[PDB]
Amino acid sequence: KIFKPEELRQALMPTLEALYRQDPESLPFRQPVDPQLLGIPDYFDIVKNPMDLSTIKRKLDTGQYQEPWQYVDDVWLMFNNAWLYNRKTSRVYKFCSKLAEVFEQEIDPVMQSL
Ligand SMILES: CNC(=O)N1CCc2c(c(N3CCCc4cc(-c5cnn(C)c5)c(C(F)F)cc43)nn2C2CCOCC2)C1
Repeated sequence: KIFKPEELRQALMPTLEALYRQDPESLPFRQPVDPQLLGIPDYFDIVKNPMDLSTIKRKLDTGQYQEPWQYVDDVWLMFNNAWLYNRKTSRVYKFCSKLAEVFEQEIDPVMQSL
């Protein structure tokens, strides 16, 4: 079972676009967290493997995923980083839970199709 890069891009990119369409919830996820710019210099002490929407998009566009689960792993790494770093009462944390709900809804029919 081998997946062509364009097969993964066509199937999976719409699920990433579904996340981008969430406003305001996708806004903290669209670019790599910049700890110095944001004034949160502890970020990289807590989050060892950053991930965000732009990076996943680039990996999809440049054929970095060989299997659907590798893309799913990156989306979930993004979510887990956000729940790990941010407090449960914070915007980023609540927004992460919304994106996880949206992603779950969108990814399962795509997985059934792949
Ligand atoms: C997954 N992202 C993640 O873990 N981050 C770490 C914490 C963080 C992020 C942002 N950014 C990044 C830039 C864009 C952005 C936009 C919004 C936003 C939401 N709606 N609108 C209209 C704008 C929000 C907001 F949700 F907090 C946060 C952020 N700030 N911080 C805090 C906010 C309190 O000060 C200290 C820094 C990312």
